[PDB]
Amino acid sequence: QFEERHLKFLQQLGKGNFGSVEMCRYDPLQDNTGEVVAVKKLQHSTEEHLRDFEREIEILKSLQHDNIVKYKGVCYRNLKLIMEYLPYGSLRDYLQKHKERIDHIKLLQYTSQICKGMEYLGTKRYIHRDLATRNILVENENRVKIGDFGLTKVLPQDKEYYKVPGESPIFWYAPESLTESKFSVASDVWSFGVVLYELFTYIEKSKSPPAEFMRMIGNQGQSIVTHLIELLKNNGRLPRPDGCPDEIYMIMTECWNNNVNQRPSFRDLALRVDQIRDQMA
Amino acid sequence: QFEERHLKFLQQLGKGNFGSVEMCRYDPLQDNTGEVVAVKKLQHSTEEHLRDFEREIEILKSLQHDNIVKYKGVCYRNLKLIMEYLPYGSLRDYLQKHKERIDHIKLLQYTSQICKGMEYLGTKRYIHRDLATRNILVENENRVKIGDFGLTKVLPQDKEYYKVPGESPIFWYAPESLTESKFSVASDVWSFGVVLYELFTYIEKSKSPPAEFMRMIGQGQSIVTHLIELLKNNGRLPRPDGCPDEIYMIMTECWNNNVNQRPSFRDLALRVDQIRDQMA
Ligand SMILES: Cc1cnc(Nc2cnn(C)c2)nc1-c1cnn([C@H](CC#N)C2CCCC2)c1
Ligand SMILES: Cc1cnc(Nc2cnn(C)c2)nc1-c1cnn([C@H](CC#N)C2CCCC2)c1
Repeated sequence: QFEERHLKFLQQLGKGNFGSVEMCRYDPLQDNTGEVVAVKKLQHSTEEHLRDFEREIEILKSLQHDNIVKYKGVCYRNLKLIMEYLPYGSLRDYLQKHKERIDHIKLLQYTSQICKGMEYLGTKRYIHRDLATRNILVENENRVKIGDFGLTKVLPQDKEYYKVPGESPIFWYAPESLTESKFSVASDVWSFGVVLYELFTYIEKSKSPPAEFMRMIGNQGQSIVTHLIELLKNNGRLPRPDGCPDEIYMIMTECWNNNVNQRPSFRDLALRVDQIRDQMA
Repeated sequence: QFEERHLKFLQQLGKGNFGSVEMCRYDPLQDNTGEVVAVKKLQHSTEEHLRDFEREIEILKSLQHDNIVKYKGVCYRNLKLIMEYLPYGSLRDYLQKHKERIDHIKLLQYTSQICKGMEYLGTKRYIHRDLATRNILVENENRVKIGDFGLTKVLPQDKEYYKVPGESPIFWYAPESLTESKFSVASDVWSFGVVLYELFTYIEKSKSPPAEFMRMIGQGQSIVTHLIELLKNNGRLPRPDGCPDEIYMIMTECWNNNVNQRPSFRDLALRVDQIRDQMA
């Protein structure tokens, strides 16, 4: 599909999860005028990592949706995934930099697009396992997409969960992810609640999930994951962001229910968010 | 390393396993004087088949041994594996055509070189899974090599077997390959016994493994099912006419139901070399 000799490195866009994304120009005519693209590649490659990356590529190839980064092709352990280039970058850095120009209505537009991306994911029985503002990308002021599927897994044909590791974003994890490594649509719903908290805290570092959970845990001879599991069991939850509307915080608190089956659906979350936004406007 | 524009098709050498090998000349100076080579390519290309072929290429790249066809390079999915050209072709067809000029001593020379190729494979924790006279190639009257690695697999770091499956040469398969799809050095040893039977039957069609097993099978059920029952009951290929006792004894030990009672390729190498030395 894409040749390596025509792939012109421009700058580093993201790194992590044994992977990196690079802004490249595909210039097969050598004029400096080709199309800018995103190139994901493996770091510390292993046959195991390469197998996961091949599955990642196939997962994104099956996805066509306005709120999911667009698969373009592949370039032939030097395997590279080629995607569209979203110019405004991660929502996390975009919100942190443009917060003064972003009101609650815009946050709901972002939240609505994430839900619709997750609902679509639902229809293919895919679990993201990494839903966070750092894995969401800004295309334009009116459009966000989910931009990485490095931990995404296909549910088995006979189960509603996948059991899975390495370093993990424990402050976004559902109780049953922490204790039994069980990942489900309902675990993505719990993480979407943390994404809503991130958006309404405007990525303020003092208020970040790791900051708030660490203050609640205290400053023992035990692991942070151990303390966090106890805090979640005792109904320890992230606080209401300053000025967060009650209907939005109510949505967060329902996403963070200990019972998997009492968590809302992404379809219900879509509808609720769209209507709250309609009310505000 | 190799460009397609300089790859000149000459003749078809082999086809099978969703793959084909072609005799090509690499003529970059366009004089018809370049080096003749073997080019393997995929047929019914599937990303999965492409992934298997990429691993096959890497497997052959890691192999350098007198009794293993030489990796030369790759040509870019139209991804093509380039190997040396062995001019006398597959041992199966060579033996079938030259049997009147080939005595038991020569069969032992062929058998010895296969064992040494398989032992080398052993050292890399590779299992061939397709050991047969059709995957052996003749370079000269004194040298043979294993020529295809289309089904070859790297053992996991923590296990002595690999569990795998399309159309398969069931009449070369070990009981535990048929029943549980388990492949091992010991499964390659079982197949080596069938290769020894092929060589000593001089590839006579009336005596082929599929011929003999089919006569023994005689239904209601699948051939694979009958074959599993025949092997469980100690149904085995017969002694080739004229096959020395030591050679047949080597076959019967290779075809032990118990994986761990099968000889090693190092033991088989030594035994074959000495029997050839005794025959002079
Ligand atoms: C896929 C993609 C497409 N366009 C852009 N555009 C961009 C980025 N920065 N700017 C200024 C402009 N970025 C990415 C991109 C970078 N990182 N990611 C992953 C996280 C997410 N989503 C990382 C890759 C390594 C692991 C997670 C996606
Ligand atoms: C790799 C190779 C190198 N040189 C030659 N020389 C040759 C062949 N015929 N003659 C007259 C001369 N042949 C091959 C060759 C052809 N087929 N194979 C595989 C089976 C085996 N071993 C096939 C490939 C597709 C499925 C298995 C190797």
